[PDB]
Amino acid sequence: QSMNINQEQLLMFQAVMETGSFSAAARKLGKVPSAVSMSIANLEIDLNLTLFEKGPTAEARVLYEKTAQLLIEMNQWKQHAHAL
Amino acid sequence: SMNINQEQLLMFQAVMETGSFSAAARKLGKVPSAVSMSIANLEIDLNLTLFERPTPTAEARVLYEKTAQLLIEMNQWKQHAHAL
Repeated sequence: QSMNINQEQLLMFQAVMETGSFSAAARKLGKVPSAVSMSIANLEIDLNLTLFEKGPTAEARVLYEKTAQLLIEMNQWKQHAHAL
Repeated sequence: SMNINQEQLLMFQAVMETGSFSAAARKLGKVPSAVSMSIANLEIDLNLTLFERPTPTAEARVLYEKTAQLLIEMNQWKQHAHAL
């Protein structure tokens, strides 16, 4: 299930973390809020982790820290792959 | 390059390392035609031919090298996720 997580989900997680809402994160990434919501929901299912609390940001969603290092490598991977 | 998934990369590495779609499928507990289609999807995403008939291209061998580096980080992230 954690196998299923794609780059797009992590990019949307990082934007919500940063901008504080699904609405702001959609604004930042040029996506629509439906997309961010659906993606985060799928990410929470894949990880089996609740990432955001209307009470909103999990204890466990400090996973944004570790996602930052992986996002570096994902973008570096893309560049090597495009230059083949 | 696209925002493509981890499963696809794990599948690519197993074909590189076992030399066949079915051995890769066997190793990962996946269906062989699922492995083949995932690899085909990656070839379209990268606009690269990765295998011939399955023998890697020169581009695939270099891609294996870049992918092993990203795989180090994907593993750390998943361990951190499974730990929460």
